Amino acid sequence: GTVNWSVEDIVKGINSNNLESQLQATQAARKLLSREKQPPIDNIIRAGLIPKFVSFLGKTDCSPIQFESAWALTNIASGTSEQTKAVVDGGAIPAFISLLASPHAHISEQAVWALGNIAGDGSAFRDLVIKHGAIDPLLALLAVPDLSTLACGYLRNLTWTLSNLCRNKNPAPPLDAVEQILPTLVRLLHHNDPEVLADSCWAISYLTDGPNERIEMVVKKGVVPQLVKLLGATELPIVTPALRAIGNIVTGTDEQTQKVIDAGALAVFPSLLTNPKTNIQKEATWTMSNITAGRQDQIQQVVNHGLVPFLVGVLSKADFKTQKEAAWAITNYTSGGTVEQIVYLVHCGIIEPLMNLLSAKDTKIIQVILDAISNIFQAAEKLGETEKLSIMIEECGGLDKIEALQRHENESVYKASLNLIEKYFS
Amino acid sequence: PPTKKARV
Repeated sequence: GTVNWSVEDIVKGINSNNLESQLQATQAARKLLSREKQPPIDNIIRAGLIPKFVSFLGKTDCSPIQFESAWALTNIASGTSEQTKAVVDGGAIPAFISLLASPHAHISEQAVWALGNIAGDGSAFRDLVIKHGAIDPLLALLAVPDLSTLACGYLRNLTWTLSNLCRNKNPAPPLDAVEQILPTLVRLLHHNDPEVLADSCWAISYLTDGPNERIEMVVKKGVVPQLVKLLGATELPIVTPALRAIGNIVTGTDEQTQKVIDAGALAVFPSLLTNPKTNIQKEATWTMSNITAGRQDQIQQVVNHGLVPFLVGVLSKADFKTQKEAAWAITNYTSGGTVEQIVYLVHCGIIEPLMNLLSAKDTKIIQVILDAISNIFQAAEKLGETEKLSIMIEECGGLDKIEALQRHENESVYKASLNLIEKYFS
Repeated sequence: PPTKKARV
């Protein structure tokens, strides 16, 4: 009966000179700490129990107390940064790393989990886990011919802890640690479990959330095709990180973006840009905006795949954040596109929704839309068709909105609107 | 995903 002990009884048992009494008390603590209703983490810490648990981690001759203390410490470290810090300050990192080699799979699993919480606290504890040498034994746990022979929960916990070692910025993880982990991530990205795939995609998204050199580290491993494939999955927990990673990658160079395009990503965007999940729509439109910011042949790929009508649709009706991303995509398109591509954009019906968005209470989207309109007018000048465009804008109510903006708080807004009026509506 | 998770 280790259920519902008091902290005082736990302390009494752990302070006894009896390994079995200590084990029973440690299990009682584990059971307190594993209730969903307000576990008494701070009371356990204040009783001074963390150093005892950490020392129990080293009792190789009593594997059960290793396991119970590992679990208790896992749950303490799952709390606030101060509680995780309490676990770290007790010396838990090297003890858990030692436990990674345990012959008992449930114990090494618990150590993996604990290190995942510790590293998940943030950059400093992540890098400290790395400095203590966690990566080699973690990756050794996955050095088997077929991942399918590992227990599903075991593999999921390993994948999750590895993704926390890839997570956070300021600073990003050490480059050598990323290179050490990446091959195993690539292998996990081809495993058939949805949670393993989701967390692998999240790790990749972390590693691609940085400067072009980090993106290049990832892209060099050849994972973009697999990311596109996963972009097509039915499980939303997979699509979300796959799309995040793809978008991060297309914030890179035009060559990295091109690798996304070559893998066939654009063919998925008809569904992504109409996805019933608002966040998928937003992130797909953001990705598109960073593709229409590229080369004219890449804009042309967007055209060929039939995606301009979908951008018109998102501009016409979507969550406002998605509409703002769509306005960005349009401004990038018009800034980089040929005259013919901008003409095509107009023929797909961009003008009316663009104008309708000018009555929004967001200054940035107004600036973006006005820049787009200026680019389109420039193309029209190049064609000698500025009057056609003026009439089109006037017929849908855009001229009223622009003249109203002439008298707007922001400086860039009123300057750009007055310029447009004076230049094309006089 | 969650930064940390307890075992329940």
